Amino acid sequence: EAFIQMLDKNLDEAEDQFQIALRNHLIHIENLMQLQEARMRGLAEEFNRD
Amino acid sequence: ERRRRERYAEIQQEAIASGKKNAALEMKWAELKELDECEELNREMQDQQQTFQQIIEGKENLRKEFEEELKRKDDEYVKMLKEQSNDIKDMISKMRS
Amino acid sequence: EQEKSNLNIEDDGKKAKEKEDAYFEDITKNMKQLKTQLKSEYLEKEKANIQQ
Repeated sequence: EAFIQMLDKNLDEAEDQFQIALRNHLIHIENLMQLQEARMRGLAEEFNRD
Repeated sequence: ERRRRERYAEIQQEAIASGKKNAALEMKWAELKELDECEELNREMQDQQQTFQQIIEGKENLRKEFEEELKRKDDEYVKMLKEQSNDIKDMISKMRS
Repeated sequence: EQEKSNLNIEDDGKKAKEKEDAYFEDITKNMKQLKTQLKSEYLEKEKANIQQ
């Protein structure tokens, strides 16, 4: 019983770090989106100044 | 927490009740065993040993499937690392293009 | 993993460099061709004006 709980506590920890990895991945995609927005906004600004 | 640990508590309580009843029945043997017949007593004791191991066999099955689930969860985490790496690779390529 | 990812990132940078270089050189060629319509074409047009 303590192993199954550990099989779901070992699994609980594992799930926690998969959630951690997903949060990190979403953060990294968010930064990619932010800087791609920066690039597109710079392009638009330069084009409209021209 | 809404259905996983709740079912864990359900099965925990059910198994505790099953253990209580099985201990009560083992005391029932220890008491009603004025049936001192050694041969039948031994035959029934091996029979109930088989009972116990068959009961446990469900636990071995569940634990083996869940070992396949835990090692496979580590494999899924590695697969997720590869998937996220390819995801960012394609994202960067398309964004710069 | 690190070698491949670093090389891929730096190739991304270099291809971006090539693209940006071609873009800027095209714009510079347009500007200088148009300007050549202001110095050389200027003297040609002065010759046209005097002849006319």
